[PDB]
Amino acid sequence: NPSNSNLQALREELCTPGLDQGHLFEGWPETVDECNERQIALLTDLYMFSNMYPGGVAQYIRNGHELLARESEEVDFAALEMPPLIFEAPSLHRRTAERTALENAGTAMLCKTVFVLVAGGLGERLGYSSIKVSLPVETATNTTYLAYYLRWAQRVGGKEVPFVIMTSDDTHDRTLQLLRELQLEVPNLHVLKQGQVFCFADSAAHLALDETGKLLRKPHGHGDVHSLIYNATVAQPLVNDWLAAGYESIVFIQDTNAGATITIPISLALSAEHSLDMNFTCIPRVPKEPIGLLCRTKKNSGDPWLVANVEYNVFAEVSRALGFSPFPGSVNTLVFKLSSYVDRLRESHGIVPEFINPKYSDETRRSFKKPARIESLMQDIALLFSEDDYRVGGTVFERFSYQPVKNSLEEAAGLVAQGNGAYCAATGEAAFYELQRRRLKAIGLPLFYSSQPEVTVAKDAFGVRLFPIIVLDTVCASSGSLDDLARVFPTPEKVHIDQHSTLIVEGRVIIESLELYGALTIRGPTDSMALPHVVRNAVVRNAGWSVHAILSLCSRLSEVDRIRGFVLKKTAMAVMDC
Repeated sequence: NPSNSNLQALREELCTPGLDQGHLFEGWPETVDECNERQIALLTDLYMFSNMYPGGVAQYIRNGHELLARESEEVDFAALEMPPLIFEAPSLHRRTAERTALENAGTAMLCKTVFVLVAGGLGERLGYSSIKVSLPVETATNTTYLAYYLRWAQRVGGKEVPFVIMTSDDTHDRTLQLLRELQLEVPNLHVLKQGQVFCFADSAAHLALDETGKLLRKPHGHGDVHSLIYNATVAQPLVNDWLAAGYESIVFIQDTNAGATITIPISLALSAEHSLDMNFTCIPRVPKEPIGLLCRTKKNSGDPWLVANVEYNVFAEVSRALGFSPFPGSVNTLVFKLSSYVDRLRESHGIVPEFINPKYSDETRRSFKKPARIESLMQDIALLFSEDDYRVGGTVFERFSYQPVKNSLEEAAGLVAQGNGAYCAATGEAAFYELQRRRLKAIGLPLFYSSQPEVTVAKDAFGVRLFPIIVLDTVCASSGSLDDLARVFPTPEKVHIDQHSTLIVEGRVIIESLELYGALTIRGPTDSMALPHVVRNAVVRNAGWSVHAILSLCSRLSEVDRIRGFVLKKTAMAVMDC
């Protein structure tokens, strides 16, 4: 594609003072024509970078110099305080007039929402070698995070719901594989793959090479989501299509937090009630947490206020220089008014402020432990919304609604020892089952069960309980609002599920009355508009399921089993079909 003179022009450019990439052509022939295949490929690699990064590799080097200098300084703001626009969401487990009104309004708003899933990571840190969205939300049904989000989105937004998945080189192919394998059919899905950026070997921004003599590449961060979206097309920009179809909101969700399907409707309702252009999903945080604070900030004494996410370390350091915190913690579920989001997008080309964070060998010598690269964060899009022209706020939810799976069993053990949340696969799964129970109790289902743990994991570090397990699919439970749950159980007081039981429900099912001592699956029509399978005067008793810890001695044991430390034994199961 690029001409020889172009590659030659770039090569000479990269050798000029201030760019100084001479080390890349050490021992090369004078002109392009004389260069071999490998050399021609390297120059083309450098040249093509321009279709990926504004200003190409030359501008990438300059930004590197600017950021490397910037990060050598102390981050500090002239002012830091509470965001003016913070709103408390009502509890997810109390069916109040307010909660009903917000779920109602929010659910209707879901019909005009674009959904964006950030999924560029493998689960290696967790102990899982595949893509994080292929993790099961729970092992009773083994429904993947990917299917869980997509089926919910198609339920609340219809089959044609606009959906974006951001992938990376690590996850892209495997994601397309999973979509096909799960037979997910999502007409308006767009899978956008982030491009990796070049790396700096040193503090002077000399470009790094890999083990094979090729330019090294690393992730540019999830800030890429915005530029991927801005550049996406259907000759029409993707966003133009959304706007023209009457879409009014856009929401960004993380890969392994099932809680989002509960918080999102509330956030939408509150964004409308309080006219918020950007709405951070928050939880109350204790001063000892690896989540950022939502702060009102002012970089320099003259600057206007900006409402953005600020990391703990930074926050503490800025305080001095100038039982939860007064400041909420951001879970990175971001809710936008679409028109505002698009306006900011168009003005910036989806470019959010960047930074660099090199890992050094020592505390002085300033040598890189590994090559560094420029990064950006998806939440930093907030910096593009001035207080003068936009309203940016936070909605504070119960900490229980935040259920990420992000730590390994070993890490969780250490964290718990320090009084911090485990946020591992064991607690993610247990929290999902408990979430279903709290929601069902809110509509009057009489669930009585022990709060004691049923299995202990991580070398007897902590315990979780699982039962009773109750999992309703999207055809059965629809959006999962309390009203939708009440449709499944019209006379809740007649449904008696023993604490050791398992109830799995798929399809258009209505349960009027049931006595369950064991495991039961009820299946109804897969078509939400078909006549429901109604269950009345059912009495089911069997051996049911059980759960036990994986012994240290340890086989059909997979990574999925080992990362949670226990296994369900699915010994017996009754089935009620047509």
